[PDB]
Amino acid sequence: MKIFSESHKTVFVVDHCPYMAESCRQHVEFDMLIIPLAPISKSLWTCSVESSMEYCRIMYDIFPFKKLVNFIVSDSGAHVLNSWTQEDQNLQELMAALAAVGPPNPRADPECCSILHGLVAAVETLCKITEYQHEARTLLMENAERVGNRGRIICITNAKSDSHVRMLEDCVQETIHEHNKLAANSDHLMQIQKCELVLIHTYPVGEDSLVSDRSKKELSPVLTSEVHSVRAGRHLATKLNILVQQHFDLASTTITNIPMYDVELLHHKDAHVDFLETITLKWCTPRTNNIELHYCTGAYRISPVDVNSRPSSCLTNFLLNGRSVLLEQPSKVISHMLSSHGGEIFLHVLSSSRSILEDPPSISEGCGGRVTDYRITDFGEFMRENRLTPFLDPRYKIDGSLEVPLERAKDQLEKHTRYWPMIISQTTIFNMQAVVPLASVIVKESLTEEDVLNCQKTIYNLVDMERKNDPLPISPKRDEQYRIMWNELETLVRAHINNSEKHQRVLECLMACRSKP
Amino acid sequence: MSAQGDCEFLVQRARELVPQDLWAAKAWLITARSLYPADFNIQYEMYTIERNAERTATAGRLLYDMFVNFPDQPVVWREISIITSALRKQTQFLRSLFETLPGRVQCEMLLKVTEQCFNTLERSEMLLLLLRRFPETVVQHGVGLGEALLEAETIEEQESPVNCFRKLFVCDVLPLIINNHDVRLPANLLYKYLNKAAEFYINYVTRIVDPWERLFKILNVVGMRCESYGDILHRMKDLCRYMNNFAHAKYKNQVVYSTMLVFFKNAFQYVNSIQPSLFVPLVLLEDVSNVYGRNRHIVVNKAELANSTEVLESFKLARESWELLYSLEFLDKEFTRICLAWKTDTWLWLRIFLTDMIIYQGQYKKAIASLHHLAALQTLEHQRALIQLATCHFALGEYRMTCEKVLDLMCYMVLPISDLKLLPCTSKAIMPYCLHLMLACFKLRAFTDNRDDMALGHVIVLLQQEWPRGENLFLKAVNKICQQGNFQYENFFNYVTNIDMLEEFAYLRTQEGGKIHLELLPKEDFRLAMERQVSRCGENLMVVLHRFCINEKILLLQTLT
Amino acid sequence: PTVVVMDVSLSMTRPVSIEGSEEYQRKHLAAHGLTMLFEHMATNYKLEFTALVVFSSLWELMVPFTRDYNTLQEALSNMDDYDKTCLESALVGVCNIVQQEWGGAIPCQVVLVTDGCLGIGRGSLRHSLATQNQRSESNRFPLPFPFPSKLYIMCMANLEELQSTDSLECLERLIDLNNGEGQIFTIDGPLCLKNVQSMFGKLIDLAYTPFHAVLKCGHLTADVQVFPRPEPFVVDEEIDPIPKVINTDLEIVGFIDIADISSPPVLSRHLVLPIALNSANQIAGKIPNFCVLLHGSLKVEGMVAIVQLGPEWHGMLYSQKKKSNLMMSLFEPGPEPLPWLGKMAQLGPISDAKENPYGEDDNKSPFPLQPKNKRSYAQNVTVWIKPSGLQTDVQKILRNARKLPEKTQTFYKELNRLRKAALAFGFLDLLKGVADMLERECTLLPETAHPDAAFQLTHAAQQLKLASTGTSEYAAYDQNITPLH
Ligand SMILES: [Mg+2]
Repeated sequence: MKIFSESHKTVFVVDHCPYMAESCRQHVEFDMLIIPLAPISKSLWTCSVESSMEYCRIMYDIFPFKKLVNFIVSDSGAHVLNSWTQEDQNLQELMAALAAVGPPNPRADPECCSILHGLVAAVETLCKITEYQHEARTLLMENAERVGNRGRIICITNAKSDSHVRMLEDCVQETIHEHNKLAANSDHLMQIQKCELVLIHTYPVGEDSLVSDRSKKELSPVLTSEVHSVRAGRHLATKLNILVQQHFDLASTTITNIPMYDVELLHHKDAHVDFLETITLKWCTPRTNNIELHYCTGAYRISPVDVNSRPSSCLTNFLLNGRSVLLEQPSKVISHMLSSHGGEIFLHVLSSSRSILEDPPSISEGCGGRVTDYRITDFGEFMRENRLTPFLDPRYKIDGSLEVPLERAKDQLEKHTRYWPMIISQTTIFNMQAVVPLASVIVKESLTEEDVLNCQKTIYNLVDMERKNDPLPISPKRDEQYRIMWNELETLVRAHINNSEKHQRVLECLMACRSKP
Repeated sequence: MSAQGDCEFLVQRARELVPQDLWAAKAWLITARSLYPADFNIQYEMYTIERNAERTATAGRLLYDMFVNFPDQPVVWREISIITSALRKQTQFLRSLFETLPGRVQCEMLLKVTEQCFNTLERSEMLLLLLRRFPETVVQHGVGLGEALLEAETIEEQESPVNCFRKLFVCDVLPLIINNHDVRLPANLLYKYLNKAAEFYINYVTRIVDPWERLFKILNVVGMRCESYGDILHRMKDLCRYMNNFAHAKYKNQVVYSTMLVFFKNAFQYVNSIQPSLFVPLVLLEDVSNVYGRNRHIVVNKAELANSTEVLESFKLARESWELLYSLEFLDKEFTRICLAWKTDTWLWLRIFLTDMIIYQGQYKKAIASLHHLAALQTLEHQRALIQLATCHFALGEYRMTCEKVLDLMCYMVLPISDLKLLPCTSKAIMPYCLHLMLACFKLRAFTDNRDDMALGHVIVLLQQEWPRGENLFLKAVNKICQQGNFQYENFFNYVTNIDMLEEFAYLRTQEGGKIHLELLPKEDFRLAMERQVSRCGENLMVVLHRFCINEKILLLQTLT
Repeated sequence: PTVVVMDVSLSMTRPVSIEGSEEYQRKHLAAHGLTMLFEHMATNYKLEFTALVVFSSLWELMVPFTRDYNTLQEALSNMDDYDKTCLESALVGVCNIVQQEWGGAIPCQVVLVTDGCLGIGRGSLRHSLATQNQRSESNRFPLPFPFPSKLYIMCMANLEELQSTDSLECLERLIDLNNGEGQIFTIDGPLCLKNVQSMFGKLIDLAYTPFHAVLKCGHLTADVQVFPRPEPFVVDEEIDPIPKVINTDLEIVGFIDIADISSPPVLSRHLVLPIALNSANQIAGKIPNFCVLLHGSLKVEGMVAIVQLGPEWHGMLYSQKKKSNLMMSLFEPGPEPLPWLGKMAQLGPISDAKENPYGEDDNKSPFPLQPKNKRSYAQNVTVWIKPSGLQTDVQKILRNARKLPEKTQTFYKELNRLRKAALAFGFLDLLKGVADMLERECTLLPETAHPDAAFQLTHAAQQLKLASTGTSEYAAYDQNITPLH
């Protein structure tokens, strides 16, 4: 839908009771190369944190903006780890905050807390306004109602029994009801329109699933709870991977035949509306400069599902170094292209079907097609002198009004074409090297004193050639050629008098020094 | 000298002076009367002079004196006859002079006139006028006058009960006799009174101010003497519940007479609402509406009859009354006796109501017999019996007599446009009814797992009416064609002017409906006729369906199943 | 593209009660209307691909997508009259041909030359509309075309009277499952040729009128035509729901080297062609046009020409077998459609820069703009979900321990990464295990007995097993481990 959908606001609630401190019974074997040590294992807190942060990493890679997350560990209190500003939505801040929270207390107070505090703080968090929501509300003056506050809460906890799940769902429904009632009166707290819930229950491998799965169940016209049960370790990570794929409408790609194994990527599902559960695009041999402007119907950010691994790291390093990669679908047709546009790897979806703009009318038949003296190199110089560059800092024009650089570009483009003949045979002042300083300076807005001196030198040199009657380009008596060239020079200069006063000075000099009987 | 000559001379002298001096003539007449008080000529001359002078009192006194003294003079009889004729400016003066005479004198003069009367009708009229003027004499004259009128009517051998003497007796003599409390009459005579009054009332209304109100009042008076039209029926039903369970002549006489009276009133209202001439016609039918798929309801639109509720209520009331009349033995016997005493021809309206009631009842063989009787006695307007026989035959699964009745129904029906219905006798409603009947007959003929194909063709052709309601019926027919694969109907292209039907039949002939072998002609020829037949889509569907009905009248051979 | 789906059932072979003139079948009226449409689309819309699909009991493709409107004109009078009406199969065939020729994003206007008879059963329109709409299953109703379509229904059945006596809600619903992208056209009044021509003129005005524009580069102007006509775009349905069309005047604002723009995602690619506002090759073919100069210079220098199609909407103009022509592509409407160029309203002239960003000899370029936050493939993240990642981390830890004290900086960087990840995950048991591995590696030192190697390894092991306890000595996240001098 729009920007303000359920995926625009996602809150993570991770349990932090001493229940999430026992090992997950999935001993790791980091000891490979006498008698090895006892294998290490990760707590349920560690597994939930790892999987949640992988979810966050994938979302941040594919959606750098307009998709935010809130991280709420649920302990004795409810410690919110980051805010809704698009500056605390950073992985490094989240790792710092989780390190501050630390491992769950094993022997402080086992049954003094629960998870419901995290959920109450999460629903109290869904009411706040993201900076994008505030901007939309302040833009929709007197109509700031078509901006939803839909969200989503993900809860990873070691539920004791199914009744615990049901009372958690009752608690969250009650919290949304009460907080909606509270936010109806107030103004700086939005009313939640849809708060989907996920209540992933994690248990060690080998223990019975004391809580069974349950499909989506609408507890309200504002809630839709769904319960998952999955073993801690790799299964929980896979569950949250499926969750991130289905929350943001992601898709998978399995790029193969990479010259040195497969590499899996995660992008938006819109990149696979052309082909139509992972596509298997095959790497194609890159050419140096075969073509440079491909017709891409969409560019989507990607994120490796195995980023640290050697094949995906090799592919991403190759892409980041500067070159691109063309991918083919299963004679062969090129359907995609991976390009890194300045440290951001993109997946372009090229078009391989018939072009409706095929066999277009020849430019040699249309209007002006039978003309062979076009100032094509002159216009090339015009194009290359009127290029575009980005400006970071804002500049002030006079007072209280900063200049939009696009407006400056358009003003310059209009300025440089006040007098600009099209065919070579039309113009004569633009066909000799003497007037190059005059042409390249007069079009400017503010002339330096050296520029004025150069214009004076050019005018005096033109007078000298007139005195010597050096033949002019063909582009029609010897004196008539110089008379018409002076007339064209006056036409050029007379059109730029409004730029400044030095243009007026050079115009007066030109009028005085021209050979006008 | 005889006194007659002197009296004549005095009369001549008085008469001669009348044009000159009325006072002198009056004085001469007075002197002559004083001289000869027994001279009737002088009294007659004085009476004539007083009448010519427009003097009411003097003329009345002279006339009374002449009548008292000289009743044998034919001039007195002529004057009495003239006065009676005037009573039955000069007429007003004569009527005023009549009031001058005493009531006893007027009664005596009326009695003398009645005695001297010769014609039966004139004597009856004079007696009725005298009774109206002097009710005191009706005690010993009212019954005799009515008896004499009835005897004269019987002797005159009047074919119809509409008789002048009977009409006078019912209108005037009967109410006068009934209202006379001093006059005592037996209940057996009240029976004859009410019989003749009812006969007169129904004969007048079937064929005046209010025959129905007069008959109802007479019935109420007769019922009270022996002691709305709807409440009395239920009251009499309660009386039956108090009497029918166990000579008791009063109760049986009531249960016959009052019930038959309300029955006849409701029946007249019914047959005046439907077929108003017999008092566009309305025919009670059984129009099967779901072709494409005791206390019953008559479905009738309020547009064709703006007062349907009251008419239906009257029909229900009359049906219940007639059912009660034939329910128990004594009332049934007495009702049959009185009805067969009257005209057994049953007229037309009563027969129509009886046929409608039988068709309502549920028995249709007796209904068909009654309709044969009605037709013998007798879509246009008159051809109601045809429609009624059509529905009656269709009721008892006949499915063939219905078909000939329908086919003959529309022979006199030319116009370019189950549930007990009630439709007019116009094409707009009748023609769909006939086509529904024929479609039902052929639908039950064709969908019987047999090898018949003309039946299926007749279903298809008659399915054009009221589209797209026959959508599922035609789809089932096409499925049957696909199963069989050998449809044969040479008449198919002469009547099926439906683009949906045509383009479904051309579907069957290429690949995907199966190459069904369609014998619709009596390779290129089949499509060549189809190109022509699609040009006929637009012609009046009713007209082509009627042409199919009349020209292809050989539907019957298939319909015999 | 344009798919002309035309009925050929028996319902369309019905003579029309037209006064005065001879009887025309409705197929003839359809043929005349399509004839005039093809005349207009071959005189003023010559660059459009049109395909004629005839449907009855089964769909058929008479002529494939072609610009040879004489071929389509020939086909109009070369048709048969297969009977029965089936529309769902026709729409299935339309989807098949559209997706098999153009793909899944090229718009396709579908001109359904229907009749209004709908059908009777089986695959009829009422049956398939009532059943398959709520039935789904394998055989889905192909009405919401899988491409930006616009279904026009040219129901040539009198006024909407003949449509309202039997059924018009069915057709108006048929348009509705296309998300309202369509228009019902009904022959006003009688079925005289003038009225069917009026209906097809309404269609021509609604769908096949060329998009004339003006191309400007300051004062250098050109009266151009953009094919196809750009389709309106909506940003979203909550903030900016109204559709925004491009500006009639394409304003070139600047030029970006075709290597600096790289390959930009675009909404749709368009063809800019000059128009005149053997005559066309002698009067208008000799006056110099701006599109020809622009195309030549763009092809030679190898550049694009950024175009302002509206407020906060920007485009691009470039060059282009061998046949090249001026081309134009619409970027997505927004402040920053191309993140490697920054906000398009922050692009300005190079004359306002301090130096020349492109370089004195054109060996540099300001583009591409690096994003603020490096993505996970640019930083050094620590993923330990799969055991292989953790094993690789510890093996890299131990391998650099043998190379100590030669590779001490990389070793300490790797160990600091490991400790930071362990603390942020609460994986202290990994820390104590790694300390024990450091001790084991110290025990296996070579006989050369490098002096600094033992000291640094022992100090790192001490710090590791002191941080593994969790006390506030070195368990702080930012307390990076420092070696021994
Ligand atoms: Mg059709």
